Amino acid sequence: EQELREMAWSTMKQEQSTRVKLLEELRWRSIQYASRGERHSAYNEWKKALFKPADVILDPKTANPILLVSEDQRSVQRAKEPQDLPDNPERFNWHYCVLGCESFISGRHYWEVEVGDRKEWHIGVCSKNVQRKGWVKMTPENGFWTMGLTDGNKYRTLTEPRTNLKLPKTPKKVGVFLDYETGDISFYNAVDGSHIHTFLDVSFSEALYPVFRILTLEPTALTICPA
Amino acid sequence: WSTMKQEQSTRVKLLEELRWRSIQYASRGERHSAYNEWKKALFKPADVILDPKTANPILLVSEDQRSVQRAKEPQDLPDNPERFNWHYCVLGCESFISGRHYWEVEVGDRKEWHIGVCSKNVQRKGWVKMTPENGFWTMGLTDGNKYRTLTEPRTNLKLPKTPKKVGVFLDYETGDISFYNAVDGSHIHTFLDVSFSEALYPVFRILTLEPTALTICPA
Amino acid sequence: WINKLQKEKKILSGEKEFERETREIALKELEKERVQKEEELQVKEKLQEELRWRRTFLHAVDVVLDPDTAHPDLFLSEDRRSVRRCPFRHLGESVPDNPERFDSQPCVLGRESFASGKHYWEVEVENVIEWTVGVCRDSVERKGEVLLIPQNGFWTLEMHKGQYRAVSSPDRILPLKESLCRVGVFLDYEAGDVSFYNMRDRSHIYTCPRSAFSVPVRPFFRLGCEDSPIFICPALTGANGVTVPEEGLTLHR
Amino acid sequence: WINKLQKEKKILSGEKEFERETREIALKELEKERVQKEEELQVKEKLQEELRWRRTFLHAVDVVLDPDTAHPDLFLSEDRRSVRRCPFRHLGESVPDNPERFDSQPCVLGRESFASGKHYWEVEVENVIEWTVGVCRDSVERKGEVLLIPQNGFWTLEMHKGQYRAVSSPDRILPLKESLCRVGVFLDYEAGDVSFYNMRDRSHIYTCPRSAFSVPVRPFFRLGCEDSPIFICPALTGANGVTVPEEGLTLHRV
Ligand SMILES: C[C@H](CO)CCOP(=O)(O)OP(=O)(O)O
Repeated sequence: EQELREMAWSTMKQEQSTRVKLLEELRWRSIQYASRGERHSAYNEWKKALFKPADVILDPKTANPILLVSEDQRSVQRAKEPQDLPDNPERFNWHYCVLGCESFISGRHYWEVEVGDRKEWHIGVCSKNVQRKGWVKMTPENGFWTMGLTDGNKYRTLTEPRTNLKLPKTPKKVGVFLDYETGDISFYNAVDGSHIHTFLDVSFSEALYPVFRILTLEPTALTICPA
Repeated sequence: WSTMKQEQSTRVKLLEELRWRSIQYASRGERHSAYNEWKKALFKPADVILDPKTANPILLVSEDQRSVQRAKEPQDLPDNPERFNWHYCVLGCESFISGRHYWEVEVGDRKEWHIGVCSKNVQRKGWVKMTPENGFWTMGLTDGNKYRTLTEPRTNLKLPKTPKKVGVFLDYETGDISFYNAVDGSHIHTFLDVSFSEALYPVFRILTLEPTALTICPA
Repeated sequence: WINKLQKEKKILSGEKEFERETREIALKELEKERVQKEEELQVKEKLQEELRWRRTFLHAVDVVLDPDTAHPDLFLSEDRRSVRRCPFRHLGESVPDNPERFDSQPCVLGRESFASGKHYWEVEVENVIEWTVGVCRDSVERKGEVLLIPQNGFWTLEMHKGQYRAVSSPDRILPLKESLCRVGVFLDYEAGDVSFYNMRDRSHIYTCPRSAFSVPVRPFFRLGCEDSPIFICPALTGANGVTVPEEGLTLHR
Repeated sequence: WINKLQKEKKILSGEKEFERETREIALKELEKERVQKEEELQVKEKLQEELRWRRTFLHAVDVVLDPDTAHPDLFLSEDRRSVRRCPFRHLGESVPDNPERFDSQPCVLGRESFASGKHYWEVEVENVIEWTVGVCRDSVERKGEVLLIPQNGFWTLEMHKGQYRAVSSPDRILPLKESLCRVGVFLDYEAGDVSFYNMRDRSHIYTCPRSAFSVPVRPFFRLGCEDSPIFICPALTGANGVTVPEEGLTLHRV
């Protein structure tokens, strides 16, 4: 009796044909909804509804020796000299980046990171099969999708080559929103609800990790606040 | 039991998901460009043939059912529940009940017109206010150069340009109707959240006489 | 048996003829009913056509009031076509008031009720200090005091303390050059049109915001002065009711 | 013998039941048509009542004039409610030889034809010095000069040499103490009434003696040697064909 297997064989084709057309139609809805835009109450309206609040805890085991993960496991500080500690393949050795213990395999999630009055930071989403040893350019082709501040009042998106993001305001709290299926990583100003950058049509194959890197010595810690 | 249950729950959830996507997806920039990139793929064209039988006796319609123009004097033509007797209104032949359609009206350089959709059961005998409550979802230009939407109360609309062409898009399932500036692809107005009841009909009215009528572009 | 069956055939074959006559009396009634219905339909649409022809006409209405439905303070001419407000002529007199009479509003209602068509009536309000004229629904309040507004069913033009105003929202004072000699109230039922016209020149003065009545509408007048003649102009009566000498009736009063 | 005969009996019973079942449909149709005729009788009675409430009412006609019957010396405005004179304006010009043309006196006929009921209209003649206004039979002679009298089918009021005048019987001097600006013409077909009124105060001027018409009557206007145009006051149109705001419409002008 193949009818029991026939039902699965039928639902597999109907499910494969459903999501492709749904995603194409959704992208055309995106390009159409581009007009008639405002955000006065949007951020607190749908960031708590459509995006499944997710908490990110910092993982000391991947942090560089120069980075001091705070005792609360949520904040990261910049220290003076690299303290000695074992070199696991997870651990970075050149790039100053730290990740979270959990990877979001699929779905839609978000997390809020407050940068405060910092002068150098880079937060974003990295892959799992990234090159953690040596130096590798943090481009989308290398698995990094990151927003960053540089030399005081410069804003950049780490594509290749670096592109400048001219913005009117100065963010203090940035919400990162990841949609696996739609393939969209979005950075929003959590204080007011504006828009900074969204990565469109990202071919996702592996799991995704939060990534935070800090270069300059600063007395301000990068805090990840949960839901 | 699950057959109609799916068609209820999953489609309702998809509708609410798209409604919530409207807010967060318009929170981005207003990159209103390539008006032909979405107006042909998301929405399918509709060739609007006018119905030279539901029109007011005052209106002249060309043999090709493109132009409607207010004639000099009212005519005395046979009447029936199809014919509007007071409102200077003309309807297309076809009705829309599902899917999503659109049509372009070339208003030219006129001084007064109104376009939109109306319910199947509209009151064609006497005067009835043209509001969303009755079934007339319409908008257009009055007082020479004043743009307005026929709500309760009627609402003035601030436009940064002058729309020589207006594109009306209907999407029955979402239940939202939109008027766009087809000249440059900008967005003029949009009635949201509307829950339709029966089939919808194109409508046109002009309370004035001008050398240029209301031309209707093909599908 | 065989005998039972032959009698059965004899009786049951004896049922066809009754069915035949029932069929016949059904069909004949059907056909003459069809033709009679056709004749009725033909005359009905003849009447339809005649009415459609005779429904685009403006009718000069000869308004006659009802002295029962006026304030007891008011005074009405015996001809019932002109009214005023006398200084309490019923001081010491008892006037039983019917349920359909105003009590605190010094108004009077035209007894004729319109339900379609275009109508209009003129009013001569020379030398008055407070006059309001217009249209009211047949279902307006009577027991107490209300406001003359389009919501309550009162399309009115008012002259208050020397200022000419619309439906009596004090926020719409019109730019009117001079006083009104003769004011015409025009009414279009199938369009919600209540217009006030300057009859010195037949010039547009005001149009009330459109509001479907759905109930018969009647003329309505209110006065505030004391003994200030207001005159409802009667429709042109022609020379009916008076013998015309062959010389030709001239300058009739 | 029994077998085939009882086949026949069963067959006959076969159509007896269908004949029986064909009766209720016919009876139900007849009763439903009874209901339909009752409803149509009710609608017909309502129509008759409404048409009885009809033309006992005075009808204010919106007079539009007929260019085809206008004299070549006469000129019509764009709205067909204004007529003036201009000598030598259609001398040899392209004008058809319409048999319904006034080509003797400077006159023009209203487009409306009246057959019954009371109907009246108003004319602005303040700017002229020689005006004739009234009613005419539809069969008045047109080619040659005629006499504007009831004998020929004319009921008119006239201005001649600064003096008001009757049907042009010069024995009927009109002692009007004030100069006219607006004149009202009133017609009553049943009682043969042709009245003239002074529209400033709506007072009687002259009623022509009763004479049964029996012919569709029509308004008739005649403009003397005065280039000032004659205006026929349009009926009270109201706010028709205009957009009404929510704060009302004040002082409409067109
Ligand atoms: C003559 C026009 C077209 O029929 C009708 C005017 O109706 P209004 O209600 O006064 O116009 P609007 O609703 O647009 O304000």
